[PDB]
Amino acid sequence: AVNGKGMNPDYKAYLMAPLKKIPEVTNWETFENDLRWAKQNGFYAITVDFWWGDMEKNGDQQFDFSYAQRFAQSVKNAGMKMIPIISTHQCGGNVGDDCNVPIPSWVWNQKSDDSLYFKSETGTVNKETLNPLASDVIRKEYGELYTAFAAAMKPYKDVIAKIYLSGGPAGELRYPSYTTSDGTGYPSRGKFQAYTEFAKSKFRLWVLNKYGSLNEVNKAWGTKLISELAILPPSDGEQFLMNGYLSMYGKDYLEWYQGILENHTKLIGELAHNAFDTTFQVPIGAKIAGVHWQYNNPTIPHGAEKPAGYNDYSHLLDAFKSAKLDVTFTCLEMTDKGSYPEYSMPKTLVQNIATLANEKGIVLNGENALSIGNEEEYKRVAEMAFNYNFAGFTLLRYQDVMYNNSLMGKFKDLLGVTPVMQTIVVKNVPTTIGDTVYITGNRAELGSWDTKQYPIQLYYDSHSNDWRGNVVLPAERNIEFKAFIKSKDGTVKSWQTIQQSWNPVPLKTTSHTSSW
Ligand SMILES: *[C@@H]1O[C@H]1CO[C@H]1O[C@H](CO)[C@@H](O)[C@H](O)[C@H]1O
Ligand SMILES: [Ca+2]
Repeated sequence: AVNGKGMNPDYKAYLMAPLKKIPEVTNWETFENDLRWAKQNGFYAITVDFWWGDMEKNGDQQFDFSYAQRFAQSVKNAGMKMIPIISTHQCGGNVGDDCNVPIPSWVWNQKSDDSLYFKSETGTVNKETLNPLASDVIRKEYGELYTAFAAAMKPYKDVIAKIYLSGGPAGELRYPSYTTSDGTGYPSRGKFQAYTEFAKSKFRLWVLNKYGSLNEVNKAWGTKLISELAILPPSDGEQFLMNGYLSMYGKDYLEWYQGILENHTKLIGELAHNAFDTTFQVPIGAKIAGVHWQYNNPTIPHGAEKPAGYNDYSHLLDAFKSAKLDVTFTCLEMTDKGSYPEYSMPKTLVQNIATLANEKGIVLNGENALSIGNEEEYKRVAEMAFNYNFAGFTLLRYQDVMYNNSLMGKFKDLLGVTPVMQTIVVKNVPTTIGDTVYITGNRAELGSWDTKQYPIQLYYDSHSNDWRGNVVLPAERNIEFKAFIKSKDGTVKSWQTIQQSWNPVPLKTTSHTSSW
C-alpha cells in the first residue's frame, strides 16, 4: 500500500440488500439461506435501507418499525450482522433504483413557504429529500426518527455492526444537481440547487452577516450592487463555472453553498450520536457521492462536483471529522478516462479523497457505483481498497452475486478476504547505508508487483541481523512475492534471486523466511 504499508487490518466486506422488501423479492426462509451463503463467501454484514416513507408513513409519530424488526430477526437467525441505513430519502429515481418509496407526504405540509424542497437554476423542483436549509424541521423529524428507531432496534443491538445516516439524495451528502427531469444527468454539468426564495434570502442574510452592510459587500466584491435584494446566487450557472467562481463573489457563494452541507453533517451527526451512542456504541457513517464527470473539463473545471456541493473536499472532510462520522466514498471499480465529452477522472478522485481521509485520520469505506458483472472490476476495486487503506467495501447489490455463483466465486477470491498479520523475513540482504528493503507481490494486497508507490517496507532487525516486517496478508490465498533493495535515491538497486510463495497464507499468524 501507499507509504510502505500493507492492507487495513480492519478490512471487512459488506453486501447491499435489495431496495424492495424481502417478502416482495423472495421469502424469509430463502433470505436466511442466502445470508449464510454470503457469509460463506466472505461477507461480514448486509447493509439495508429502512425507508422513512415506510416507518412514519401515515403521520407525525405514527411509527411502523415492524419490517425492520422482522428483518433483523432473520439476520440474527442466519448468524449475520447488519448495517441499517436510516433512509430519510426517496427510493426510486436514482441510478439502479427499482422501487418507489417517497418520503412521508405529510412532511411537506409542515411549511407554508418553499424552505423544504429544492429549486434548480431553471426552476426544476426536487422533493426526494428535505432541503438541509430547513434545519428546524430536520432537527425535529430526524431527531424523533433516530430516537424512535434506536428504541425499536434495542433488542437487536447485537446484530448491528454500524449505522448509516442519509445526508441527502440517494443517501449521499449532496444537492440533487444531476437528474433526468432537470436535464443534468451524467455526463452533463450539474445545476445549482439554491433557487427557492428561502435559499435566496438565506444566502443574502449570510453575506450581510459576513460584511455587515451592502456598502461593505460591494467593497469586498468590487461590485456595484444597488440594493440588498440584488445579492443573489449565480444568474448563469455555466458562466459561473467558467470564470465566476474565481471572483470574491463566487468564492463566498461556494463557501455558503458547501457550508450548508457541512452544517447539515454536524447536525445529523449530533442527533445520531445522541440517539445511538449509549445503546449501540457502533460507528456511524455517512456517504460522499463520486461525481467523476466534468472533472478535468478545461472550460468548466469540476462542472459536476461544484453544483453537487463539492467545492473543497478538505473542508468537507473536516466536517465529518468534527461530526465524528466515518466516510464512505463510491466509485472504486472505475478508472480514469479524462477525455471529451465526459472528462471522467474517477480513479484520481478516489485517490485524493483517500489521501485526505487518511491524512485527517478519518475511517474510510468504499462502494461500487454500478453493478459489477466482470471480475476485472473486482480487481480494480481490490487495488484501490487494499492500497489506499480502506476499512471496508460494500458491494451493490445482493441479486448480482446471489444468483451468479461465478461472480460470487470471483468476489470471494479477490474481495471477500480476511486480513491476518504475518511476519516476513529475508536473510542476508546485500545492503549498504542508504538502502531500504521492500517486498512486492502478485495480489493487490501486495501492491501487484509495483515498486514505485505500493511496495511494502521491511526493516532491519538489529538483534538477529535480517530484514523483516509484520505484514497484513489475505488469509487462505496463494501469494507470490519477491524482496528488493531500493537505493537512497529511490531507485531499485536489486531483486531477490528466487520468487517466493505462500500457498496459501495461513489463517494463524506465523512467519515466512527466505534468503536473498
Ligand atoms: C448512492 O448509496 C449509493 C447507491 O444508492 C442506491 O443504493 C443505496 C443503498 O442501498 C440507496 O440508499 C439509494 O437510495 C440507492 O439509489
Ligand atoms: Ca416525527
